[PDB]
Amino acid sequence: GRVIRGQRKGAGSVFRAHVKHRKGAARLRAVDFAERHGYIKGIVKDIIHDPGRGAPLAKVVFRDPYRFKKRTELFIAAEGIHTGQFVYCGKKAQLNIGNVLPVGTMPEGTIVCCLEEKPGDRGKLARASGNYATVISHNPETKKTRVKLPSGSKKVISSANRAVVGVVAGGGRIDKPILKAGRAYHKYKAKRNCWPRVRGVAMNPVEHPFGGGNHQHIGKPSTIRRDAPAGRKVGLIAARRTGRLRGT
RNA sequence: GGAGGUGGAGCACGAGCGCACGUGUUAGGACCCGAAAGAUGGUGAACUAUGCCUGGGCAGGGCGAAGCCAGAGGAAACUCUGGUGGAGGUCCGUAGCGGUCCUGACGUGCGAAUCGGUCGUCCGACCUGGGUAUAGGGGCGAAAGACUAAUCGAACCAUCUAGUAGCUGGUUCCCUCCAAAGUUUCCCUCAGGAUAGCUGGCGCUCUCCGCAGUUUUAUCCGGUAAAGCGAAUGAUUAGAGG
RNA sequence: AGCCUUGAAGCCUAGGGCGCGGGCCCGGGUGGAGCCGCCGCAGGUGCAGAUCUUGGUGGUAGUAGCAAAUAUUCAAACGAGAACUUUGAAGGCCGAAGUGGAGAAGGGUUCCAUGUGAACAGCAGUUGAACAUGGGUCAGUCGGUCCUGAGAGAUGGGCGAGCGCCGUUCCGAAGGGACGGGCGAUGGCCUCCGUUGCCCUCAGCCGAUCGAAAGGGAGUCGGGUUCAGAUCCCCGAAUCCG
RNA sequence: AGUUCUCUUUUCUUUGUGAAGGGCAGGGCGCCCUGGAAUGGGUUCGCCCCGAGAGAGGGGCCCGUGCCUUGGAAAGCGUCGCGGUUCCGGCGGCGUCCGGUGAGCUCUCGCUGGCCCUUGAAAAUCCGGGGGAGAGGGUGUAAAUCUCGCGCCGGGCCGUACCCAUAUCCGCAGCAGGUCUCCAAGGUGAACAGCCUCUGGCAUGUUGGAACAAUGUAGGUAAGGGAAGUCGGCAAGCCGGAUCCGUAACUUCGGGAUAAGGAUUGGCUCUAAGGGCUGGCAGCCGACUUAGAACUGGUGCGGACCAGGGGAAUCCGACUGUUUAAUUAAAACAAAGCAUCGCGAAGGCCCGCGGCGGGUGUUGACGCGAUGUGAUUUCUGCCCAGUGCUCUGAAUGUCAAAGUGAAGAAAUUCAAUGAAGCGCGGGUAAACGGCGGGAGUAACUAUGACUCUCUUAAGGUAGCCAAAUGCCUCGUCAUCUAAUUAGUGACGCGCAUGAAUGGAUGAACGAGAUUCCCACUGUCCCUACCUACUAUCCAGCGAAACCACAGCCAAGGGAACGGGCUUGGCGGAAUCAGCGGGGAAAGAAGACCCUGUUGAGCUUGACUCUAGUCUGGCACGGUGAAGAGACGUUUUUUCACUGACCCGGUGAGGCGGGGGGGCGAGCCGGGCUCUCGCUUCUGGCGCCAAGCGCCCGGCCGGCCGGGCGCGACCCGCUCCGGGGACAGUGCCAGGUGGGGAGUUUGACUGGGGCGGUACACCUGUCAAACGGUAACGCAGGUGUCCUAAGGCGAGCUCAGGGAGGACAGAAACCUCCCGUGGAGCAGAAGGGCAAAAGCUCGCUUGAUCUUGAUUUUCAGUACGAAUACAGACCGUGAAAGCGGGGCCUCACGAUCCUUCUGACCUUUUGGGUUUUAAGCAGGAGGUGUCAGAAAAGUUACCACAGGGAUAACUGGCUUGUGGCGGCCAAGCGUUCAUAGCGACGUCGCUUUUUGAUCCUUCGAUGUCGGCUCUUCCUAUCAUUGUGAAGCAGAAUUCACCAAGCGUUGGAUUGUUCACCCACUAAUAGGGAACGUGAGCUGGGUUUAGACCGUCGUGAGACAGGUUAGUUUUACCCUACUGAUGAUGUGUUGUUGCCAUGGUAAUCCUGCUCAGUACGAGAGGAACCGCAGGUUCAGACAUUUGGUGUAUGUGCUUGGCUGAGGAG
Ligand SMILES: [Mg+2]
Ligand SMILES: [Mg+2]
Ligand SMILES: [Mg+2]
Ligand SMILES: [Mg+2]
Ligand SMILES: [Mg+2]
Ligand SMILES: [Mg+2]
Ligand SMILES: [Mg+2]
Ligand SMILES: [Mg+2]
Ligand SMILES: [Mg+2]
Ligand SMILES: [Mg+2]
Ligand SMILES: [Mg+2]
Ligand SMILES: [Mg+2]
Ligand SMILES: [Mg+2]
Ligand SMILES: [Mg+2]
Ligand SMILES: [Mg+2]
Ligand SMILES: [Mg+2]
Ligand SMILES: [Mg+2]
Ligand SMILES: [Mg+2]
Ligand SMILES: [Mg+2]
Ligand SMILES: [Mg+2]
Ligand SMILES: [Mg+2]
Ligand SMILES: [Mg+2]
Ligand SMILES: [Mg+2]
Ligand SMILES: [Mg+2]
Ligand SMILES: [Mg+2]
Ligand SMILES: [Mg+2]
Ligand SMILES: [Mg+2]
Ligand SMILES: [Mg+2]
Ligand SMILES: [Mg+2]
Ligand SMILES: [Mg+2]
Ligand SMILES: [Mg+2]
Ligand SMILES: [Mg+2]
Ligand SMILES: [Mg+2]
Ligand SMILES: [Mg+2]
Ligand SMILES: [Mg+2]
Ligand SMILES: [Mg+2]
Ligand SMILES: [Mg+2]
Ligand SMILES: [Mg+2]
Ligand SMILES: [Mg+2]
Ligand SMILES: [Mg+2]
Ligand SMILES: [Mg+2]
Ligand SMILES: [Mg+2]
Ligand SMILES: [Mg+2]
Ligand SMILES: [Mg+2]
Ligand SMILES: [Mg+2]
Ligand SMILES: [Mg+2]
Ligand SMILES: [Mg+2]
Ligand SMILES: [Mg+2]
Ligand SMILES: [Mg+2]
Ligand SMILES: [Mg+2]
Ligand SMILES: [Mg+2]
Ligand SMILES: [Mg+2]
Ligand SMILES: [Mg+2]
Ligand SMILES: [Mg+2]
Ligand SMILES: [Mg+2]
Ligand SMILES: [Mg+2]
Ligand SMILES: [Mg+2]
Ligand SMILES: [Mg+2]
Ligand SMILES: [Mg+2]
Ligand SMILES: [Mg+2]
Ligand SMILES: [Mg+2]
Ligand SMILES: [Mg+2]
Ligand SMILES: [Mg+2]
Ligand SMILES: [Mg+2]
Ligand SMILES: [Mg+2]
Ligand SMILES: [Mg+2]
Ligand SMILES: [Mg+2]
Ligand SMILES: [Mg+2]
Ligand SMILES: [Mg+2]
Ligand SMILES: [Mg+2]
Ligand SMILES: [Mg+2]
Ligand SMILES: [Mg+2]
Ligand SMILES: [Mg+2]
Ligand SMILES: [Mg+2]
Ligand SMILES: [Mg+2]
Ligand SMILES: [Mg+2]
Ligand SMILES: [Mg+2]
Ligand SMILES: [Mg+2]
Ligand SMILES: [Mg+2]
Ligand SMILES: [Mg+2]
Ligand SMILES: [Mg+2]
Ligand SMILES: [Mg+2]
Ligand SMILES: [Mg+2]
Ligand SMILES: [Mg+2]
Ligand SMILES: [Mg+2]
Ligand SMILES: [Mg+2]
Ligand SMILES: [Mg+2]
Ligand SMILES: [Mg+2]
Ligand SMILES: [Mg+2]
Ligand SMILES: [Mg+2]
Ligand SMILES: [Mg+2]
Ligand SMILES: [Mg+2]
Ligand SMILES: [Mg+2]
Ligand SMILES: [Mg+2]
Ligand SMILES: [Mg+2]
Repeated sequence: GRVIRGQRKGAGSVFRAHVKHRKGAARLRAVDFAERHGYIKGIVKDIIHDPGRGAPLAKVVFRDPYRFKKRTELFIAAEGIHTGQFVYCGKKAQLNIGNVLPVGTMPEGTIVCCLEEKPGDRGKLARASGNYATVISHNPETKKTRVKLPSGSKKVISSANRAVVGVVAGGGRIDKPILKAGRAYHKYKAKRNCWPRVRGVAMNPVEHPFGGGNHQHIGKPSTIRRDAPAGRKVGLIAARRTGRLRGT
């Protein structure tokens, strides 16, 4: 046989991200003395569309505490922030929408977005449009907090991780039918070469496990074991179940 | 050490070595030409496939979305009527792009895919220039095993390599003499081999008793032709007497 | 003690013969420089075939054909020669999405003048993009040149048997610069200002380099001029940069 | 300048001003000032704007490519006129003027809006601003400084011609192909449409002349009919613009829609309405529209060009989009929608030989990755047994290495322990997939709601159906026709329908498949004519394919279809235009089929491996506490540590500890519990130190200039965090691993496959009286069985029958007699056997050890089996003897390897001892394809070498089957065998049926049917001439001579075949390579795409359905059709004969005979005559029709010649 489309995606080539017109990487501030002890003020200059991303991005500007400079930060835009607004990042920032605080100081039930997976990494979790994480509980003795991720999983993270109060803007995006193959063509022309997708049963056996046959049938169980070799791991990968999810 | 059997490519008063010539069998390119293949290392994205970058391009019409204005109706909700407006992977249709049917032309062509009419689409998932990226068990594929320089169910180039072929084709002067087999057995044996047979050549040991695809005379062997079933086995017709 | 310029090989021959034959001998002609008999030795040693190889030639055959896109005619000139060249006049066509006027890519002298009519231009040619002999491309301002784009690609580092590869800011002491000030050395319009070396002080850019004759990118227009070049030459009038 | 016969103050051409600077129009402003607005106003085509400041005034700025001006009239151009060397930027006159208009086109600037789950580059480079370190001079010849105006110097390098495409480029070429752009006139018109013209360009596309045959290619027309043609309306045709009216079912309410269906359209002369500027009015300007009316022509008017046929339905796919460049444009692919699955980053998925490697990822679950289905609507039932997937695990069978323990001299052996994975138990079908059978039963019959029963993991639910899915099948009913294998609607025990392998539906849409209808028509009846380009002849110029020799037939035989050969017919130069019968014509070593110990693509439950991956061990690999152990050491568990190792961030910017200061708490002003480190209202600013303390320098306490410290706490060993003795990596070990590699996937065979085993053996027969002898010949058997069923001895006699005997009988047990085997001897059969070879007892292990010879198969090899002996040990018998397996003929296995047994055995390499190992000899472990490889599929994407050794056509032999025909005569025919039939039997013929066979062809003979066209046969349907009837007539049946002439139009189907409708004298049957593809067509079959059902895990398959799928060459020879001609008659001509060959006419209707013959009646003829027609043939154009480029004459559209006229 030949290498299947899934295998070919990992080699880069025509399968790399379309990053020509993106505005940069959306991150929190790099943690420094100001955010470790107090807070720093910043002003929202612009809220911009980022190609390939549902959520808008905020362009916040801070004062450099050591030099005569202005620092431009590219934050994830929490819903409700506006241009000209003051945002504050640090340990002693106040619990307002758009402020960046360590999750340790946030009370139980706080809604956050752009939450650091590890302390200092500048924000990794709950960055998709409309999403957020909640704060469940703190363990001051071990300095660790329990949060609920948008997928529903619960995670124990360091209390020192920073995060933005509120939910990511641009929510409810998936509530609109696309209605058109052309509109889906434009959605992915800004992201990557993944569209349109050709079904496995519609290929020949040479380039897919499901291909071939005088009838368009899978011919083998579609739940494939977790340890299947690359080029064989297609279909429902390591599925715990199949069918309609009935109930909770 | 003896006696008697038995296994040995032995002894029993050498015959070998060297060289040359012929024939036969083989190993090698191996009598000559002939595969589909496989391997190593390289050259191609000037066609085409797909992603990206930067440019260019797409008459004239039809329908008439939202929004807006006015008039009328209504207790309210709101309703009706006339305009305005100009949406759309919207319709007719040009450029462009494409290529349905004629199963038309042509079919040693104008052309190793073209030509005519007729046709699809023509603001979009649109068309296109150049730059750039992906390279051969690899790419790329809105998926036809398609496309990857007229080459694709695995490109092209050189080498391995005079690849192997139980299979097809060919195999070059004269005369003289002799002259087959398509059968036995074994073989993943059935288009082929090995094997015995049939052939030829070289002789040698003798001769001027032996032998014979023949009969005769003796003597055995046999269970087919025929015949038998009022004899065994098997099959079978009819009466008759108890 | 072979033959041979008093004519070798080769080649041709309705010449004379020999041999069962493979073949050979002699005569005649052409040719022009070598060759053969016998005893042995040696072999890349004998062709009718292989859709054999290479070269040549037939019949087919003066045959298929020289039929896509409406179309030519009259007079004259040159000339050996005119359906096809040139001029004049008619009749037509392309009909501004052109059969018009200019470019990019590609070509590379095909451009221009004169000459030829051998070969080529599938008839002809007095003609041609053919052949021959000579010419022709002029810039601060039009492009390249510079920038970066998708991307390519060194060093540090890592990997690697190795040619090398990965990687492009990532495991790097990655700056050879600057207003100013201080110490000397020199000079010149030696007056006082330069230059230089060292020291002091200050210093993010964080990625070498490459990447577009359509992207970014200061600044040239009018008139004349050649056989062929001109926003380039000349005339006139301007402008940018240093 | 053109026209001027007439008219035209006419028609044509032409009628400038660059950059840069200045000035001004014009356009724009989300810019300012006054002011304060509802009776809200302003305002655009639309919008939109206002107390966050509208209207109204007055300003400011930006672009000004427009006009004036400097340039600049000197130049350029038009015209007229002079010179010269006359190849002069030659010289002069005049001119280069004044207005209008526009949804006009092209460009450009600007304003404002809509679209995006799309937001639409970077950098070089240039500029402004904030700040104020600094510098500049002391009142002047002023200084630093200047983005102001002039002036001075320089700008190197490379490209630059021309073509830019029916001839400069790529396709071998001056190739009808391909190849990126810019400018873009008048008329008609909606128009960058088509048609004509100006500017500019060209010479008809690599030749001309003359003809006007056939056949073509491309255009036209056609009376009457109108799809009857054909697989199919393919092709052509009808419709078409615009105005006005009008418009259904259905619908997702958007559509359908130009639905459908009508009317109108010219020319000319008018009327009305629709605006601008200036000073309810007056004046002057103007640009195209719309509507209405009269008049008018032979009803012709969208007059050319341009330009939708329509309707009713069914299937499929929602749509737009895409696709096999070069045979498939589709129902296939995609799609939005829907539903699953993995993953929280030390991660999922993937790449990579390699790493602190790489893509997703400039990412973070509203995401990325992997699948299925395929808009909407409605719904998506049951099954977890199978195969997958997944979850739990020391509770826990198997389980590698390593480690631990015991035995031993050690090698080694043994035990204990027990990772993953398998087993075990759950979940899961929008995972692959699946979703029964029999019988009885309701008061006629039929069904059978109901019941019984066997049964699976469910037993097919809602739906739907002879559907693209149903064999039977052309299902049945209805509708559509005259007639329908077609279509539609129903029915449904459905070979083999069915629910995201998605079921049912349904608007719009479709170069998708199908049916009907209206309209239209040359598709057809049934063909004709016309035009252009060929063909044709000529001048010039000029190939190629192909070729053993060649080129007339009949039959024969023959490699079974001859050009050659045999026997006959016969034969006459050289050629022209056509033609497609033949050359089993050319083209290409057949793609079908088979064989090959030849392949390749693909699959998997094939064999052997393998990357990756999961898992255990060892090493890197450390520190401390406890807990549990064992004997201060050491194994293990847990918790911690950091320093290896890893990850994240940062321009490695404030870390740890202490000091110092502020707010609270509290014990009796000080200590502590212990917290804090100065920024949260506003879309400002924020650095390059102020201040203080202490030192030093220069000049004359005063001026000038520096240094240090605090401000800005001190000390520290990892920059700061997060992990961490684990990740991870190196090397081993176990599992998984069609992701990937290599390879295999028997043979025989009346082709192969499927089926059988005729593959190793045995009996009888074949088999032809020695032996041997074949077939997928016939009838059978074998892969075992036996401690006795082997061995010996003795003693008996069996099957069957007859006759007797309590229960007792057909059959129990006892007795007598007969009994040649008719029984038994493991088994198949054949042979053999009677004091035995059978049966019963007694003793036993000759079924033991051993060397040779021989026989059978045979090669005179092996094995296997068997025969005689020989040497030992034995058994049995009194003994002679018999016995080393079975009464004989079958009952089985090499090398290599392993295992056992044997010897005071040999070797174990320098010697010795000992374990081990290897030798020698004899058994066993097995090769059944049985003289003995280790082995699954598919190919329709296919490949090579071959095969006519071998299948799919024709042809050949045969003729069972099919067809046709005789003979006998039981019967039938009321009677009567034979008018006409004819059983039981039997003899033939034919090769238009199917078989059987495999002779020819696999370096190719084009495979069904139709169409067209000719010919032949007779086994005769019709017609002519006849014979016989159970022949009265009429009608019919049987038979003869007989193939001259006929044998038709249609619906359904690809059809052959069939069925029906209709007409007819009749509607016979056949052959010619199942006549006929260089004759066509291509509907079917029979490539590659795709759908459904059944089958398969799958790739894939299906004499199962469905849809789309390239049809090449003649100019050669012959034959044929026509055309010149040739011999030889001295030449030549006119008129003729006819040898030979061809040959043709055919059937029916009406009237009369005649309502007659005949007949009871009903009905009902014939011959002769007359008048017509059908089919066919040969002509012809007077007539009617068709054509018509006489391009003949009118009409007429657009354009062009200034108009008229003429064109
Ligand atoms: Mg496919
Ligand atoms: Mg596969
Ligand atoms: Mg020999
Ligand atoms: Mg040899
Ligand atoms: Mg191989
Ligand atoms: Mg390219
Ligand atoms: Mg459209
Ligand atoms: Mg359209
Ligand atoms: Mg054709
Ligand atoms: Mg042709
Ligand atoms: Mg695209
Ligand atoms: Mg790769
Ligand atoms: Mg396929
Ligand atoms: Mg060879
Ligand atoms: Mg070879
Ligand atoms: Mg063979
Ligand atoms: Mg064998
Ligand atoms: Mg052979
Ligand atoms: Mg016998
Ligand atoms: Mg007999
Ligand atoms: Mg001769
Ligand atoms: Mg010489
Ligand atoms: Mg030699
Ligand atoms: Mg030769
Ligand atoms: Mg000719
Ligand atoms: Mg031509
Ligand atoms: Mg041009
Ligand atoms: Mg030109
Ligand atoms: Mg020529
Ligand atoms: Mg020239
Ligand atoms: Mg590199
Ligand atoms: Mg550069
Ligand atoms: Mg450039
Ligand atoms: Mg440029
Ligand atoms: Mg105002
Ligand atoms: Mg002048
Ligand atoms: Mg300032
Ligand atoms: Mg040029
Ligand atoms: Mg012409
Ligand atoms: Mg010409
Ligand atoms: Mg040409
Ligand atoms: Mg007609
Ligand atoms: Mg008519
Ligand atoms: Mg019909
Ligand atoms: Mg018909
Ligand atoms: Mg048609
Ligand atoms: Mg309709
Ligand atoms: Mg579709
Ligand atoms: Mg595509
Ligand atoms: Mg194709
Ligand atoms: Mg096509
Ligand atoms: Mg699924
Ligand atoms: Mg279901
Ligand atoms: Mg299960
Ligand atoms: Mg089923
Ligand atoms: Mg049902
Ligand atoms: Mg239906
Ligand atoms: Mg039906
Ligand atoms: Mg019909
Ligand atoms: Mg199904
Ligand atoms: Mg000629
Ligand atoms: Mg022949
Ligand atoms: Mg022929
Ligand atoms: Mg062949
Ligand atoms: Mg072949
Ligand atoms: Mg073989
Ligand atoms: Mg293979
Ligand atoms: Mg291969
Ligand atoms: Mg296996
Ligand atoms: Mg595998
Ligand atoms: Mg494989
Ligand atoms: Mg076979
Ligand atoms: Mg005999
Ligand atoms: Mg006895
Ligand atoms: Mg003995
Ligand atoms: Mg016995
Ligand atoms: Mg197939
Ligand atoms: Mg097949
Ligand atoms: Mg044969
Ligand atoms: Mg046959
Ligand atoms: Mg009778
Ligand atoms: Mg035979
Ligand atoms: Mg042949
Ligand atoms: Mg033929
Ligand atoms: Mg042929
Ligand atoms: Mg007859
Ligand atoms: Mg035939
Ligand atoms: Mg033929
Ligand atoms: Mg044909
Ligand atoms: Mg077909
Ligand atoms: Mg097919
Ligand atoms: Mg299945
Ligand atoms: Mg009477
Ligand atoms: Mg007439
Ligand atoms: Mg006129």
